[PDB]
Amino acid sequence: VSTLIPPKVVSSKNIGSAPNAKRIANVVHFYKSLPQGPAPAIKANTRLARYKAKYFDGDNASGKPLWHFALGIIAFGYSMEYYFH
Amino acid sequence: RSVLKNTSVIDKIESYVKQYKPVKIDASKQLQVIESFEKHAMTNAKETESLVSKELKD
Repeated sequence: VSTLIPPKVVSSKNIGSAPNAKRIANVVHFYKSLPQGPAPAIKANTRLARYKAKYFDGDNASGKPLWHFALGIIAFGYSMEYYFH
Repeated sequence: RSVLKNTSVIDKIESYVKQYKPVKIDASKQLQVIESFEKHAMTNAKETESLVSKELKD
């Protein structure tokens, strides 16, 4: 008998629907992320950070410092051999 | 009217039709209520139109 009006009721609609939560989630997820690996600070030196940079990053990751640390125990007690026996 | 030779009523109901020749007028009475409905409609419409124009660029 009259004009019905659901073309323009998106005003208080855009809270209730389910991907609104994902939309408001990832507009918050996307702003403070650094763009392209920026602010990396790829070099730092504290007399042993170079040891981590050469040995303990994701790139090198080989067991050799263990080997070095193995030799460290080989370096340790054998000298104590020369202190004891 | 010239069909009925014994006429006697055709001028009567002729005058009855010409009496009710101002038959009855219509109503475009709505100039207070219909403006209210289009006011609510245009309000919701401009709100939604500007909102989706913002949300597309967002």
